[PDB]
Amino acid sequence: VKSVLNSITEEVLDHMGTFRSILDQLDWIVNKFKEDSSLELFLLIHNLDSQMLRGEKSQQIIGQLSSLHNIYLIASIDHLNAPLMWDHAKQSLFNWLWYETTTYSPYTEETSYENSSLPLSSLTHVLRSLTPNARGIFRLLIKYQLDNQDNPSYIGLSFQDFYQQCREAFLVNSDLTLRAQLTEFRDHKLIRTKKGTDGVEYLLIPVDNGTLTDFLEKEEE
Amino acid sequence: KQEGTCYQQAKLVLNTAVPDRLPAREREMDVIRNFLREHICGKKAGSLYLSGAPGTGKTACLSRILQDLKKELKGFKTIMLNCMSLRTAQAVFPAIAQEICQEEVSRPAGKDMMRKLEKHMTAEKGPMIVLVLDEMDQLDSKGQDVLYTLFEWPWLSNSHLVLIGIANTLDLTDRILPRLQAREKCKPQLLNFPPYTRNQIVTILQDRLNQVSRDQVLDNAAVQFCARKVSAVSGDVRKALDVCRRAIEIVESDVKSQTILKPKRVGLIHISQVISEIDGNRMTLSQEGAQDSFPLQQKILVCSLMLLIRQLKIKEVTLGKLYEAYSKVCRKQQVAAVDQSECLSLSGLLEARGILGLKRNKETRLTKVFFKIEEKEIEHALKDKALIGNILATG
Amino acid sequence: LLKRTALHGESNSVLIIGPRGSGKTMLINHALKELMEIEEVSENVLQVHLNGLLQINDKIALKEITRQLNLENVVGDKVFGSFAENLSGDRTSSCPVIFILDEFDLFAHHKNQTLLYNLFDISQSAQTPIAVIGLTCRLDILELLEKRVKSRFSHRQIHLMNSFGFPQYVKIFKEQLSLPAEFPDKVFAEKWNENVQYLSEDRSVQEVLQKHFNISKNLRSLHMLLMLALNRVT
Amino acid sequence: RSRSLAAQEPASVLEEARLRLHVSAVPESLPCREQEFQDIYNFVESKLLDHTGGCMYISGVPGTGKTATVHEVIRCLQQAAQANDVPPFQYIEVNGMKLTEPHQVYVQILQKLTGQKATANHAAELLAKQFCTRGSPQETTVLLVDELDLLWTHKQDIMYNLFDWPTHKEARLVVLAIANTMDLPERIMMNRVSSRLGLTRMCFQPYTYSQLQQILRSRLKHLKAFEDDAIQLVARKVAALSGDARRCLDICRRATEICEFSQQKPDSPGLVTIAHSMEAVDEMFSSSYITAIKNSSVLEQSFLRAILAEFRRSGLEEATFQQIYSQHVALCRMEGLPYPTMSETMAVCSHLGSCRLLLVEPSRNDLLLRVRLNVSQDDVLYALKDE
Repeated sequence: VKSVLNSITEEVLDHMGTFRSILDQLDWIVNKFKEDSSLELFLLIHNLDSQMLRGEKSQQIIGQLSSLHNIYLIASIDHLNAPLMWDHAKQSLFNWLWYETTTYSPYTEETSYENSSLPLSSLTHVLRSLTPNARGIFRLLIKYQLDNQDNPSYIGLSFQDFYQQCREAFLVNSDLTLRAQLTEFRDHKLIRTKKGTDGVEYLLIPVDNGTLTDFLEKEEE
Repeated sequence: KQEGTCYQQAKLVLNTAVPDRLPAREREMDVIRNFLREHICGKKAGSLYLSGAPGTGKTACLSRILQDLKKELKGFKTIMLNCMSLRTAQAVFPAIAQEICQEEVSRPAGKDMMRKLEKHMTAEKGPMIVLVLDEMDQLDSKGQDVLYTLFEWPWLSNSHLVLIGIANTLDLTDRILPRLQAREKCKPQLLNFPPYTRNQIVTILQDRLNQVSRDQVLDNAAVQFCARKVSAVSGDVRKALDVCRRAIEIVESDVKSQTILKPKRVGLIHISQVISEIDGNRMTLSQEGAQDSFPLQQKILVCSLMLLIRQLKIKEVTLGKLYEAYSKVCRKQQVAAVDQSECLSLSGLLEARGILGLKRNKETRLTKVFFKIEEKEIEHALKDKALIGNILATG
Repeated sequence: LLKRTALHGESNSVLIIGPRGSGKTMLINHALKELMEIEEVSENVLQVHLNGLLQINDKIALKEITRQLNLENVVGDKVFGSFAENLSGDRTSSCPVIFILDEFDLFAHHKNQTLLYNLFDISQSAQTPIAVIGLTCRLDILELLEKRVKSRFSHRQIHLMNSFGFPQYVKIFKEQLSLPAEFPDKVFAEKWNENVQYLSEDRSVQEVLQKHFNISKNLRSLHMLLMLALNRVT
Repeated sequence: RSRSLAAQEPASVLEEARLRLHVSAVPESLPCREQEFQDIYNFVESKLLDHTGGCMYISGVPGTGKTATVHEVIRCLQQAAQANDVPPFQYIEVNGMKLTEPHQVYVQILQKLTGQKATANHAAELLAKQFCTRGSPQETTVLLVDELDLLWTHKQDIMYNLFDWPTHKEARLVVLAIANTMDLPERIMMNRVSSRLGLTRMCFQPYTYSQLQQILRSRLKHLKAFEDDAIQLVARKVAALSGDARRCLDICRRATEICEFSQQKPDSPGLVTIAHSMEAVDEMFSSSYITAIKNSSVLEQSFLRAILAEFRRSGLEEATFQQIYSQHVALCRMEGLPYPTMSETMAVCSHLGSCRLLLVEPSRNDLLLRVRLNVSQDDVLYALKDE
């Protein structure tokens, strides 16, 4: 709501932005269009029902501008819950006039917020610039994850057995050096630690179940 | 001979002072310089995100290419960026707004961004301005709105700006730039840098010492070991130049011992002792009353930690139950009594030398603490036979 | 410990633990008033009256400290600059002032306690050593600080806790009602102390004293038992 | 003579021992450390003759000589500068706790060098363009910072940019990063701070048993007032605790005060006795819990007795306030007192709540008060049966 109200200040009314709260700007723009009877403004707002204005504080701001006949509001509705964003206390100002529209054409613009999956180039370009000893650790936890995935009570491997497996596969040598190798993994949103009740920091990978299954096929070369 | 002359000149070349070396970095540098030649000649402009390796010292690589373009072509101007003194996400655009066209400058008037900065860039009569970007990940916000205007300028009308971002690898295009994998207008370019293994760390040292020194001070067997573990952590150039320079001053200090009062080859044993206090535990030096490890009043408390793990199947304890185990073993052994009024200071005392750790809690006593690693370190190398030998056999 | 600073230049910092302003304020203020009889030091040593109950942060404490010294400003307070040079050959003529704190509980849980670390460095600086004597009700205070402040303390505290009973407790009840020789007539002063002795040994008066002594043996719990009876006397 | 008491000259022996034992009246520094002072001597000397800049980060608890040994490093270099040996330097000092905001460090640096004072942004921008000035000579300055954890911010733009300054061309900054433990760069600080720094972290170990008896001997070289059996006894307890250099001389000062309490007699003893060494341990490490039950009344000791009786047949250390009131009347009626009223239940709790000996939330849930003993449950039984 700040990118629309503050955009008609230094462009339509020619005034720099200096308001305080939200209610301070609402009652300041009404006096500019009430005393003057020659300031028309057409609002060709597209898709009014987006996804970040479902609160009741968003329609009460635009509802005040609808009381004046000098302000024109043109909005589009693309949802079956049209009267869910306004009640009887707001229809007196807007005075909606319904007009059915039949176009039959797909959408190729706003399709971006929907969840696709994750880009495979991120998991591929992260191992090329990674130390050789760290790649063997990432390829070792993925093997024990799919073999124990059938168990519904999978809480993750502990830290004692993880430290023993390192020297069994010629990896890390000490403990403080092993914790330093997990710094670039927790910052890249690959693994995270949880406050376990048994005093053991669990190790899990918050990704999709189908993503780890397609990682062993690209490392065959 | 030239003994004192070689040591006073070796510390200058081994110190981390703008390592602007050309060898050992061929295919990682020619692609960067050739990418800018097509934009200055072909009248093109786009974006270029450089995702460097976390901590490898590549800031001197970009400075070499920028100074070579000044001597080749004369007419363009390059503005630098140093946002290290900007703790907030704002106050970044006005910081670089005072450099319009070198000799032609202006003055700010308060609240005037996104209007005059992008206006002079679209002017075709001006030269090709090159803007440098650094630590772009630290300029994020709650909705990274400040990063939505600097990545769309070389893609709208009049594209006359090349984006060069020098930053290490922390996160790719997931939440910083949501335009990728969603919009088909922007087409950025990504170049990574793998960590330098022994094929580059050993090579970068041959042209570093043999060109400025007269005779080497170490053998060739010590080079293969120092360049082996430095590439296992990250592969930083400063870490490789510091692990070798520090191993020389410890040997040079031993030269002035019953010699000057009235070159040599540094062995491999003199290098392992320097990294001994980095990853190795300092629990061996404890003879002749040398206080280089553990005093006394702390070993009688940490010895009871394993006595509670094998009985409760848990590795976490607290300050409350720690005094209960100490109040029982003191009355049956007649030792020094330590009240719990000063036992909390011992919790903020046993953290160095790579041992147990803890966190911060508001209330006392009830403090969730844990242990680092306990397996086999109390025998062989450590005594624990005549001191706390009767404690482990008691319970 | 007080004579090591006023007569010489050795500052000491101790911790007095007790009840509140009715019991802990019976020894520190009495030692400071003892310095008044000797006028060759009372005129060269001032006193700053601080209270931790009023201060809640750290930025405010950097401005209200100048309201007690008044050596470089006026009713007005100088620039907002946080104090940096707080004036610290071990022999100066700038009149050394001793600071007095109170209630180590409010500012004890602020931000690493950046105010107490300054007072611990002035006595260990190089100019004039300045001591610090405070009051607190909580028992253990030493462990309530970080390791950078724990290793830089005197580790000297006295537990001012009363340990009376019943025979020696009656003397406290009669000492508070023993007014000094200030009455215009000495005849009425003799019957005042004698009437208390007749009521000190009674089957009903001793029962009230032992009932309040078991609940709270602090001297503050007895203050209400001596002023309420005076209101009835008209 | 302006002041009426301009330092009275100690005419005795016990009054003179405090001058050589004071933390401020030190003729030099703490000895028994030549293998470490010589190592840092050749390091700082190699930087002034090279006209470059480096970093330095030590480790150790705040009490091993980090405030006394660093002063002799400057006192020895200033003597050679006057004899045309080493280039001149500038003395810069700054503490991490003297500044409230962690971003005000740019004000003390600009004011120390020149005289202009700005802020954290107006000054922080001039110092960045001054270090990279091409064609301007500088001096081999020294940067001494203390307590690095207070300067840690969320963006990590305080410790990272500070280490990149002496890594330029015309940069002669010698950073003396002083902290506590050595695992700070690999715990609180992240990757960028630990990368541009180096593995040149030489920790300082505490003094040994043979070193504490020598430092105290240098201060008492001509002080015939302490026996040889009492000096080694005080230096023995501190050597087993943590080896702190500040926890040894403070106990000796207490020995100089406990002996004066016996000097009120007409006899004037010379050396100390064996009783002064035993009393210097209990008074130094006093307990704030064994004296609470001894000096208690009758209702206070009976209220704490019923707490352990309810935590025996349940096995849980958490209970309510309504359950503790039921068994409190049983112990009060057996000894010979009437039932306690309800209004006084918060009065006896405010006494223990003021001293915070019983962790409990404030007066919000009077019937749901969480009982949390500050001490254990076995130590209160031995201190109660002593009466």
